[PDB]
Amino acid sequence: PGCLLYTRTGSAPHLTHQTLRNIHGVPGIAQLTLSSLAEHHEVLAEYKKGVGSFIGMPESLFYCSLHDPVTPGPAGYVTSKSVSVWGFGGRVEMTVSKFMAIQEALQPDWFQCLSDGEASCSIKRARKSVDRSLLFLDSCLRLQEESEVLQKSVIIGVIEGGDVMEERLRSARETAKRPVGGFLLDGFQGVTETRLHLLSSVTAELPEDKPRLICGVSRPDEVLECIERGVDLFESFFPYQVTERGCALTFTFDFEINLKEKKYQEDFDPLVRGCSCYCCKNHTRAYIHHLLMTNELLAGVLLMMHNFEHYFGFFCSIREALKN
Amino acid sequence: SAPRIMRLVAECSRSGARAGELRLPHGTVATPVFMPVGTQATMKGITTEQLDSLGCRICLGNTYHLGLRPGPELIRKAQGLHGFMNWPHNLLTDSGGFQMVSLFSLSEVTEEGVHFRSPYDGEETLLSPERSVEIQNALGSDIIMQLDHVVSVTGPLVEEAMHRSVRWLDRCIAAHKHPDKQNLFAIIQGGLNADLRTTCLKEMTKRDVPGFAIGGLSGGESKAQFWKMVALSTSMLPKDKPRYLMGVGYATDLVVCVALGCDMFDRFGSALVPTGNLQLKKKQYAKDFSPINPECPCPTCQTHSRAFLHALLHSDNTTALHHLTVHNIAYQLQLLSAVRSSILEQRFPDFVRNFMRTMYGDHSLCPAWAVEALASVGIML
RNA sequence: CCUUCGAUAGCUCAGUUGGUAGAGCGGAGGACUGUACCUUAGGUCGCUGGUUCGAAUCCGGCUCGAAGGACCA
Ligand SMILES: Nc1nc2cc[nH]c2c(=O)[nH]1
Repeated sequence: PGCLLYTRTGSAPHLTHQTLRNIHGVPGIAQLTLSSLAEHHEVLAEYKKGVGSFIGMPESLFYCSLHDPVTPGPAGYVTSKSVSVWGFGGRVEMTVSKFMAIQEALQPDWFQCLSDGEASCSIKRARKSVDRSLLFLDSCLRLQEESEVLQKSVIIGVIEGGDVMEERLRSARETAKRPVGGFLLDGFQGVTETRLHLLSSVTAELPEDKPRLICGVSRPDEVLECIERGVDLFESFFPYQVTERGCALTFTFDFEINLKEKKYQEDFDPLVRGCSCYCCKNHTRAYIHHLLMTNELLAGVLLMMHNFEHYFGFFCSIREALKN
Repeated sequence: SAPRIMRLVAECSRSGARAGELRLPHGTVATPVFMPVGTQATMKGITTEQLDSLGCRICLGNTYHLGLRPGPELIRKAQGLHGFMNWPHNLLTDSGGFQMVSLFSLSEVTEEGVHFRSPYDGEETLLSPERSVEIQNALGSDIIMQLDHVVSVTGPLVEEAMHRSVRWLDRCIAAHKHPDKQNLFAIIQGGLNADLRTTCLKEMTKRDVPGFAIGGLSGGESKAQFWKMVALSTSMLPKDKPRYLMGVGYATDLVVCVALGCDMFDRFGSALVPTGNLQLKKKQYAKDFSPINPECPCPTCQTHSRAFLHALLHSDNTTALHHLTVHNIAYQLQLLSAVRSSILEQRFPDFVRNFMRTMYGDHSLCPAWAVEALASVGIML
């Protein structure tokens, strides 16, 4: 399997470059929400030497995804020649060629193609949706074969269809035949058993030479169910939600606690015993409780370090679990 | 005759600027030195390793701020402030008083102490000098401060404040039995006038407290009368005792106060450059790919640029706020190192001319107070 | 080919009982001189045409759509 380092506008949330160097287990590929990279495309259009040197992380590979999974979107707002991106920029009329200019400026290693048909959030309308989602991939493959560094960049395909069985089946079948690097599963936001066996059939319909991705699914038990149903890569927007509400994850990978209860203000133990993050290494849980009481900006950083360390350690554990 | 905590091997010729070493129970601090406030450092999210990486040696604390929460008894149980915010070096605790929190949030002042309150309505207490020194014994710091009567403010109220500070220093000395584990400083009051201030200086030079501190100045301070008070105070005191100063953070204020003999000085999003303050919210150099200062050894310049933090400043706000604030503290530390290194090279008139012309363009554009004080101490620009 | 609905700050939307515009997420200016943030700009409300003193609000049509039967599978 695998995970993507969830970055909001270049760097990790509440983490600087030195503090990212403090985190253990950061992947070599970093997710970039394309919505936060609207004006960044202009800056990189007249920066002209890549985004890795721009943000200060050129040694890592990059991935661009259109949807920030913290703000995924409604039951349907996407169009079938454009994808609106939830975040800070890219609503009206984002063409495939606009995406071509964006990926030329960013120069990502991988990039997610566009999509339509969010109704899973009947037959013939899903046929139209799937045909348009193939029109996107055809346009991307036509406009990708031109430039050499863009020829070094890799298309990732999108599977659509909705809750319908046969239409998403034929979406997988007729989207597989294109010469594409990888695949995405879309419209699977929470979870029901209907989408579960739809996933089970559709990932069985796709060839086994390509990676599978998904959006809007990061809670660990749905991660385990999608791993056993056929998804390779996941986003990491769940520990951001854990830290945003002021909680800290506690489940042993190898659930969570709200520190605003008064019972932990005497303990000298860290949040997780034996945790190798910075917060558990030096600080105590009483101080985290204390600074959450006064609502300052430091416990967000310490907790955010702890949640990333725990959550990427969970991904390390599930990579090693299927390895054995 | 207490042993002196300060030693000096540095004497400028054209000026009276000084540079020396202070021994404290967690290390040695080079005078002059700047001190980031611990409340705003904890508020702006710089961790322990990021603040220690710049080379800082003194941080700051308050009696009130830990007394309200998490409680003096919990802090005393854990030997709090050095194992709590995890500051491995020495720290100076401000005793507090009539700060920006005042009678809109304070309470009645009686002889025994000053009553402190909280948004917690049941948390109202009476901060007595014995109470304050008990709390500051519970904090376990390295330089404790006697309880102050801060004024901005002129009149007989300042005379009452300085007399009451003399009496409260007597109460503080007679209260605690730690003259050797921790060092107690004495706040010299006097407001904006020099006669009651002068007899106050005489009064606690009769007292044998190891440290002296000028207080009650910043907030409504005019810089000419400021440097005049600093000069007369530093002339009055013996040269083997340190002179803490309050509320000095700007660069020219700091360096000219070093020229007069000081040794201590002490919302994010604005960087500090050798040409001054550079607010990084500016869209005027949002396309600049150079570092903030090409000579600054802070990690922000050497790894990042200006365009990247311009993008990051409000999007993921916490990380860019961290970057900006650690750059500011690194700049202040490098400025102190430059001033001390120039003074040890006996180049300080030339150095003050040099950076004066650097961050002011020419001697004609400089403020009158810096030129006036440097000419008075004996340095021409 | 037909039926219903959407297009609003850079982004999500409210506002649709018609009053040209707000909230949040994002930007910009300042203050940070011993700490229980302030101020401010930006959006021809997709296009075309119409009613009306007046549209974002209502609509014929176009583009980009979404749902559904699909002129075609
Ligand atoms: N120690 C100390 N701090 C402050 C902060 C404002 N005024 C003062 C003062 O006079 N003394």
